[PDB]
Amino acid sequence: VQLQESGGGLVQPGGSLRLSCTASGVTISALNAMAMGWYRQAPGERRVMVAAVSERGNAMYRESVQGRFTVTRDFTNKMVSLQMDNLKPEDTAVYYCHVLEDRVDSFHDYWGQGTQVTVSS
Amino acid sequence: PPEGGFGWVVVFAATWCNGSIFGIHNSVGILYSMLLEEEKEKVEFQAAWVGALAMGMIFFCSPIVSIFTDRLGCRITATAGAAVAFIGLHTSSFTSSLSLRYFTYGILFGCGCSFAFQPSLVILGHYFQRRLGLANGVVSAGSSIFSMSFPFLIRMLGDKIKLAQTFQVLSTFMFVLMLLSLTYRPLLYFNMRVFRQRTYRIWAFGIAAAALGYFVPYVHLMKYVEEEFSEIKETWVLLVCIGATSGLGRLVSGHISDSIPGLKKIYLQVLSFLLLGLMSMMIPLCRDFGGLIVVCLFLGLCDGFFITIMAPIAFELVGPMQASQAIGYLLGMMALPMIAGPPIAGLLRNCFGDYHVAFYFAGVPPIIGAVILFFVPSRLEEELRRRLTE
Ligand SMILES: COc1cc([C@H]2Oc3c(O)cc([C@H]4Oc5cc(O)cc(O)c5C(=O)[C@@H]4O)cc3[C@@H]2CO)ccc1O
Repeated sequence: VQLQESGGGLVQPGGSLRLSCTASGVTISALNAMAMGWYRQAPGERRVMVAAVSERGNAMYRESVQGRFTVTRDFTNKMVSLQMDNLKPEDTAVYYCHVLEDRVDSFHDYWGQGTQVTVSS
Repeated sequence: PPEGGFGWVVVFAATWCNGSIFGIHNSVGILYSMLLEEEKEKVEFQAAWVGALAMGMIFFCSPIVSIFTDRLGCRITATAGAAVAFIGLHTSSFTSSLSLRYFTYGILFGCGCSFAFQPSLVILGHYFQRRLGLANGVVSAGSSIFSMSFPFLIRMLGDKIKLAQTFQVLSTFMFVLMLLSLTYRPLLYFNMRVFRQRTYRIWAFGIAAAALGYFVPYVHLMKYVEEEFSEIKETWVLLVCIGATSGLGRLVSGHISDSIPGLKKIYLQVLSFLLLGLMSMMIPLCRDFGGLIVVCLFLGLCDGFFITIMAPIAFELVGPMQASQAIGYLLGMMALPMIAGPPIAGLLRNCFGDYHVAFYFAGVPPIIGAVILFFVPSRLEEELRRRLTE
C-alpha cells in the first residue's frame, strides 16, 4: 500500500478545509480489508491518530477533533475524504494519510506524505 | 491439527459424556415428580430445590474446574469428575432422607458432572481447527438425541421397580463414561487475564443477560399447553418435535459456522436471540395447535443456533491457550440467571393466574442480550480506539 497524492490548505479561524485522495500500490480487494485514517503532528507534539474509518465503516474521532471534523471513505475508489469544519488556530499541524491491516497477533501499518494544514488570523 | 483420524473417537467420548449427563439430570427430575404424587411427604419446596441445585452446580463450579484442567490435564480432570459422579449416584441409593439426598445428589453428583463437563468442551479444540464447528455440531446433535432417549427408555423398561434401583442402574453410565475418558490424549491462580479483552467481556455479559429469560419457554411450554387448550391428547408431540428440530439445527449450525470467518459468527447468535425473543413474546397469541407446532420448530432451531456455536466463538476470541478459562468463566457467569428465570416465571404465574405475563417478560432479556451483542468491537476497531486514546 502507498499513499501519494497528499494535500493541504490555509484558512482563517472558523473556516473549513477538505482533503481527498486515492491510494496506490495495493489492490481494491486487499484494501477493502484494510482501514484508513489520518495522523497529526504539531510542532513539539508526538504523532497521534485523529480520525479513522473502520472496516465496517464506523468513523471514530479523537477528543480534540471529535465533534468538528468528519471523515468518509470510498471503498471502490481507494479513497478517504477528511472534512474539517470550524477550524481554529490550534488545528495548525502536519497530517499524514494512514492505512492499517489486520494480521495474526500483529498489524501492518502504512504512512503517506505529510499534508500541511494551518489556521491564521 | 489432524482435523480427523483419532479425533472421531474423542468426538464419540464427548457425545457420550454430554448425553449421559443431561439425560440423567432430566430423568431424575421426571422420576421425582411421579413419586411425589404417589407418596405423601414424610419437603414440598426442597423436593424441587434439590434438583435445581444439582442442575445449577454444573455451571456454578466451572471456574474452579477450569484451573484444575489447566493444571492437571483434561484426561485426569474428566476421569476424576466421572469417578466422583459415579460415587455420588451409587451412594444416592441409600434409605430415603432429605438431608442425605441433599448432599449425595446435589453436591457429589453435581460437582462430578461439573468436573466432567468442561474438559469435554475443551478437548475438541486440540484436534479440530478448520472443522471445529462441524465437530461441535456432531457432539451437540448426539447429546440431544442421547438425552432425549433416556426417559423414553426407563419409563418402559423399568418394570415398575422401586426408585432405589434406578440410581444403581444409572450409575453404569457414569462408570462407562469414566472408562471412555481415557481416550482423551494431549497435543498442546485467579489471574483473570481473559477479562482484559473488551470483546470477550461484552460478549460474556450479553450472553449472561440473555440467559435470564432464554430458558423460560423450554421449561414452561409443556405445562402451559396442559393449561390452555388442554383438550389436545397429542401433547407429547411437541417434545419430540423440539428434540428432533434441535438436533437437526445443531448439526446444520455446526456445519454452517465453518464458512463464516472471524468474529462474524456472533451475528448468528444475535439473530437467534432476536428470533427467540420475538417467538416467546408471540407464544401467548397463538390459538391454533397446528400453529404452535410451527413455533416449536423455530424454538428448536434457535436452541441449536445458540448452544452449538459458543465454544468455537470462544476459541476465535481468546485463542487456543485461554479457551479453557474463557469457557469456564462464561459458564460461571451463565450459572445464576438461568436458575433464577423459571422460578420468577412460576412466581408470576402464581400472582396472575396465567403464563401470558410470564412469556411477555421472558421475551425481553433475549432482546436485550441481542442488542448488547450487536455492539461487540471489531478487531480493527479495537486498535483504532487504542490509537485514538493514546
Ligand atoms: C432447574 O431449572 C432449569 C432447567 C433448564 C433446562 O433447559 C435446558 C435447555 O434449554 C438447554 C440445555 C443444553 O444446555 C447446554 C449448555 C451449554 O453451555 C453447552 C451445552 O452443550 C448444552 C447442552 O447440550 C444442553 O442440551 C439444558 C437445559 C436444562 C435441562 O437439561 C434450564 C434452566 C433452569 O433454571
